[PDB]
This record gives sequence, structure tokens and C-alpha cells, in this order.
Amino acid sequence: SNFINIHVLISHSPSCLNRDDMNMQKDAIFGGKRRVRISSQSLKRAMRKSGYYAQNIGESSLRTIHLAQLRDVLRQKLGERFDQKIIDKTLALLSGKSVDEAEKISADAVTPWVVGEIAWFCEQVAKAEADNLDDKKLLKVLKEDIAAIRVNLQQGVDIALSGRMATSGMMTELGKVDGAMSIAHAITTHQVDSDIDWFTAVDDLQEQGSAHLGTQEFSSGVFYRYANINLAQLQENLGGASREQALEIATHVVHMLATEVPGAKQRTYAAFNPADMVMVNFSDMPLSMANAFEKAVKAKDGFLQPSIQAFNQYWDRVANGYGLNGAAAQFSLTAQVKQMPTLEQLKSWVRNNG
Amino acid sequence: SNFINIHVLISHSPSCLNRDDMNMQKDAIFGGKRRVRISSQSLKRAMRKSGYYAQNIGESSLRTIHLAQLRDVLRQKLGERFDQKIIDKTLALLSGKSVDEAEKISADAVTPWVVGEIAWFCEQVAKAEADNLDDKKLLKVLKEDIAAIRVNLQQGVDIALSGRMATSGMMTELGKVDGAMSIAHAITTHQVDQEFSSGVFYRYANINLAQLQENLGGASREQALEIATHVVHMLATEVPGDMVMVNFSDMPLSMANAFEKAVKAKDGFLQPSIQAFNQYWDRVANGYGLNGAAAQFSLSVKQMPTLEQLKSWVRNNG
Amino acid sequence: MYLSVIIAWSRDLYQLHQGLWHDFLFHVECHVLLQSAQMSTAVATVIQVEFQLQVGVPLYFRLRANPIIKEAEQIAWLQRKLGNAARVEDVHPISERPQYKIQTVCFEGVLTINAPALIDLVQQGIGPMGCGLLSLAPL
Repeated sequence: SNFINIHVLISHSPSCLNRDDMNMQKDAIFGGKRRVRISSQSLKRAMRKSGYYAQNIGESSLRTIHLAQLRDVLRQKLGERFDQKIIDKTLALLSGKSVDEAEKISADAVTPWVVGEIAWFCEQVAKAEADNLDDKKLLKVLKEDIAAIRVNLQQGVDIALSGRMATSGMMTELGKVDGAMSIAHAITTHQVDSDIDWFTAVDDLQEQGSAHLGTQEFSSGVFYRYANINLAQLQENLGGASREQALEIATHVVHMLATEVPGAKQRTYAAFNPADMVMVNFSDMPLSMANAFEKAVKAKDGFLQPSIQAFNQYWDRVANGYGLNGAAAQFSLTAQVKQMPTLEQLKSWVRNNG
Repeated sequence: SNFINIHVLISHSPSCLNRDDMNMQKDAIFGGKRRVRISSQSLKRAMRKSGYYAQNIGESSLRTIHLAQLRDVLRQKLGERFDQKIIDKTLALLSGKSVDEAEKISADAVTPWVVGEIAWFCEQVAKAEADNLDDKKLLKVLKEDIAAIRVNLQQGVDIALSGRMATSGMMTELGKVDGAMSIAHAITTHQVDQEFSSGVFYRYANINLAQLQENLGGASREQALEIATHVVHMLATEVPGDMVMVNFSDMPLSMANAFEKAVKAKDGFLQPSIQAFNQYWDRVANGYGLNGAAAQFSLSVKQMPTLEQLKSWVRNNG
Repeated sequence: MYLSVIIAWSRDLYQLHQGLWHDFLFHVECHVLLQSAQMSTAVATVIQVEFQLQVGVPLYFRLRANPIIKEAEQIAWLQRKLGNAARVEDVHPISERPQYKIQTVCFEGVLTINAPALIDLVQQGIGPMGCGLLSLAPL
């Protein structure tokens, strides 16, 4: 049972949690009908930058493209630990760019960094410098053992979970990370014809009408959040961490997925809703439950109840047809599915490997 | 806890409240049914322009985009305390637009302003002039201390509550304000197309206390709690043109999903609305293990006898 | 009384009433809703009720009218013109776009009933071009 699948039928309220360049709600055609959409990267950053992450998992990675700014940040944070030359050289070797007193140094693309990782590398560079070991041989011997660097990734779990991509520097050979997890886009269970808010900006110094006018798309929705954790990949991405540790990270993710909501336009629409259902299918191969809502769900006393009924029915069907055993454990507000009356009860059920 | 959640479940008429461009009453689809809606900005201007706000919180913010009539205004209000040149230079530097005798100067967008803050900036500009600080170097010096500017924001609370955006001038680095509040759009708990019944509206808001204290220059939790009480009242009463529930918490929480399944009742919506609120509340608090400080004022958790008792209760944390 | 109509025929409002004529109370949906005292032309293609009613019964209502701007004045106008046929129970006055001048206003909402006067008021219309028809519905 390598795969842990998280299904979340989080019901929401009127808002604009995620929009595009036209300031309009992101959407997606599914089942032939328009659904409101929240991009996976939005959920991922929402969780990554949340307080719960900061207190239950740790510090999130520093994703940047500016190497001058990163050079200064590192010179400050690691200045009492290493000499300036060591830090510079380490950054240059890791990025593939030359680090001098230039005000503008750009990496190839946006790259996620971890300060602990860079410190580790700085130690390596120091020792290599002492042994008169050139950067090629250094790259070789470093490439010989990857696990340690992934411990240094124990200090940046968002990377270990959602992967990293390199195109320059030693990172190419040393920092290529394949994401542990796997997270879908957020899709609404039902057809949505979005509403438009006609807004106005009244000038307290204008005799005529408002100084500004406009529109803003918004709507409510019963979304379906899906994610899974690849787990073995997680243990690997953290330096060979224990299965228990991985399950801890996974439970944290479950909680956030049932809890965290993108802070977009919430200051004026406030859709601070909790998940009205969580279902953590412990399993063997990644299995999404989105097809439960392929046939768009029609409202019968709200959208929530028939959404959940659909989810459960389809889950029973897939479980029966593909002989899909393995731990289940739902949770809400099929007998093989242990019912959990509390979220914490579910999380503890997951920590205990189902 | 840091987040205070306000759930003013009001009740009145579903007409002549908020209009769009076609002069129709604003609405929204929730639970697959039509609800009558009042926009958050509507509630916000209604609150910040009402008399209660003027008596308890203070003066509202001057929201404008016309900078010519504005420089006129600050000239004929700060005429004595500062030189003409200094006031002109202050507005210019602050907005980025070069001030003149133009009678037609516009900012990038409609922004809220506070007179006292501008006066403070004028003081710093005076110090600059006497000591001859470069506008760039001056900008550096000012960047060093934002909190002071935020106590100048203590003058204009609606800004500290609902934030301010800037895309030009010195303001860009000194005037960016993240709103402390967060107010949902008011919607009905029931389908608005059996006897006649007045609509019942679920209003939600919350306040991020720490952010409020930060936006006011590092004020105490007490002051923030007081302003929070004022907002509780204004949201519980005011109507543009019954049941209250304040509750402390670690992360913001809205009760709108209680009315996802639209409330149906053949003779009055308020009671099944309150029962829905209670049911969903119990299910949520039990399910997510929340034990924050409650305070429910209803006439049908620490119950409360009146609205003022709840007000004071809030003023004293738990 | 006869409820019924597709007016092509929408040149001017003039041609509308002139068309249906070939008095009665239309009210547009152009497309149209049509109330008449009697029960199909090539200029107007057609696509019977006398309600029982009761006293003190709530009924949704809609009405295009010509109040001759203020919301207060509009609602007061409505309750005045409604007379003692029915107490207004709730109403929203939609300030419609001017027609060709005629400044129509659409009163949509719910009445409580205070009965025959109401019937006569329906079959006679309200106010000074599509205006005047009071549409009623239960709940």
C-alpha cells in the first residue's frame, strides 16, 4: 500500500478564490458542463505559505530567480557560519551563474531553494577547497551520495512534495527532485453559471457619479479537491526517512487539504469555509474520484448532499468492480469504510498506517 | 486566539437594498437557489459613513482620485500649520503625480486618504528641507519606520480595516495597507423567488487582531478589541437605506454552509435559520475540535442576555 | 377574461397595440403577454380565466406603470393607486429604461390582499404602451 489518496468534497460560499488575467473565475469544462476551477498551484502555494504549515511542518522553500538578492539573503543568514567567498562559490556552483557584486544576476528560471541545503553544500565546498579538489571531482563525489542532500530537503518539505526542476549548475545532477504527493485541480461538482457583481467606487470629492465603475465575476461552489501522496518517493525525497515520518507529513497534508483556502479576494467575499467532507482512501494505486461527478450533479436541497451521495455511490462502484480493497476511513458531517466522527480521529487513523 | 469571528444573522426586507447597473436588487446563487445579496463594500461604506461610526470610532477616510481639488482641500485646512510649498511637495511626492496649479490632476486610482498622516509626512518633508535630505535618501529614512505612519492611520480606521492599494509615488512603499477585517457578502438563508415573510440575512465578518494592531502603529490588543466591538454592533444593526454569534478562533470560520441547503419554512424564516446555524455550528465545532471562546446572543457556548453584554464580553476577550 | 402572443410586429409600440387590436391589456415579455376581454393575424400570431381569489391571501405581483423618480414617491404612488384593493406587503421598484417619452417603472414584489376591487383594478389597468397590466401569482 504505497499510495495514500485524499478526497475532499469541500463545499464553498460566494467568492472568487482563483481568477485569471481577465480577473475572471478560472473554469474547466467537465461532463460537458462548465465548472469553476481552482488551480493546483494555487492550493499548493496556499498550503505552503499557511501558518499551519509553518507550525506543523516547518519553513517553506525560498522560490526565486534573482540570484543577487539570494546572494545577499544568504550572505546575511549564513554570514556568521561561512566566509563570504565560500557562500558565493557555493551559490555559483549550484546555479551555474557567476556571483559577483553585480546588482542584477538572474538564474535560468524560478527555482526553489533551501537555506539548510545550501549550508550543507557550503560545508562540502569548504572541505573540497581544503583538499585542493576541483569542482569536477567535487561534483562527482557529491553525485555519489544523494540521500544526504535529501535530508537537507527534510528542511523543505514543499519541495520534497511538489518537486524541483534544474537546468544549470550542479543542481542539474544534484537537485533534480520528483514530487512525492500528486495534486489535482479543484473542480466544482456541478454546473456553474457565474454571477457578476456590479461594483462602484464613490469619490467623496466628486459631485457626479462614482469616480469608478466596474464588474467582478463570482460564484459559490461545491468543489472536489483531490490529491494523493506517493509515499516511497516521499521517504526517498527526505533522505530515506521513516514510513512513520512520511505518514506524519501525509496527515498534515490531509488536514491542510480539508482546511486551507486560497486567500484570493477573501478580504471582500470571505469564503472561509471548512471541508464538509473528507475521505482518505488508503490504497495501492493512485485513484481519483472525479468521475463521480462526470455526470454533473444536480441540486436537490443544495448541492452538498447529492454531491456526497454521488461520491459514495461511485466509490462503492469502483471498489466493487476493480476489487479495490485496502483501508478506507471516510468522515462526514460501504461497510469497508470506517466512519470517523472527528477530523483528528481520521488523522490519527492515518498516522497509524490505516 | 487571534481571529475573532462575527456572525450577525440579521432579518428584514429583501427589497430596495443594493442595486446594480440595471437598478435591480443584487443577488447570488447559493445551494442552487437564488439569494438576495448586499455587497461587502456597500456594508463597509454604510458602516464607515454612519453616525455610530462617527461617534465611537472617529472620522472616515477621504477616498478620492481628483488630486487638484484635493491639493485645494489640504491647502485650505493645513494652511497655517505648514507652508504652501511644503504641502504641494508633500502631495506630489506622496502620489507621484507632479503637483501644479492645474485644477485637473488625477491619481492612478481612487484611494482613501487621511489628513493627519499627510500632516506627519509634511513634518518629515520639513525636516528634509531644513536638513536637505534627498527624496531618495528621504524615502530610505521613511522606509525605516512604517509603524509611525500606521499610528497616523489610527486617525483613519476604515483604511486599517479594509486596506489601501497604491501603484504610484512614495505611497508604493509607505502606503500599502493590508486590511484587517474581511467581510463576506450578505446573503439570504432562503430561496427568494406559505405566508409572507421578511428575508433573513446571514452576514459574516472577522477581524485579524494582530494585523489591526500592526496597521494602527502597534496598538494594544485592547484597542483592537474595542474597534472590533464597534464592528460587531454596526454589522449587527445597520441596513443600507435578532441573532448574533461572536466566537474567537485560531483560523477564520464562516457559517454560510449552514444555509447551503436553503432554509424552507411556511411561516417565518428566522427560527429555522437559527436552528440551522446551531446544528451546523455543533457539527463543525465537534468535527474539527474547535474550543474557542463563544458568545451567542439569541432569543429562542456562553449565551448572552443582550447585545451590549456580548459587546462587553468581546471587549474582555473570552 | 382571456389570457394569451407573439407580435416583425415590433416596429414602434404604436404598431404593437395597433397590431393586437386586429380595449385589452397586453404587456411585453417583441414577445408578449396578453390579457383581453375576448379570445390570430399574420401580423400577430397567438401561442380563459376568472380567478376565485380570497381575502387576506398573499400573492406575488408584477406591474409596468407610468408614475408621473424617487423610490419613496414610487412606492407611495403604488400603494395609493392600489387603493384599498390590497395592502402592499413588499415591493421593489425597478426604474426601467425610457421608451419612445415614457418613463416606465416595473414594480415587482408581493401583495397581501384586502377582492372585487382588485379584480376591477386588474381588468382596468394601472396608471397612464405596455404599461398597466398587473400580473399576479401565488406562492
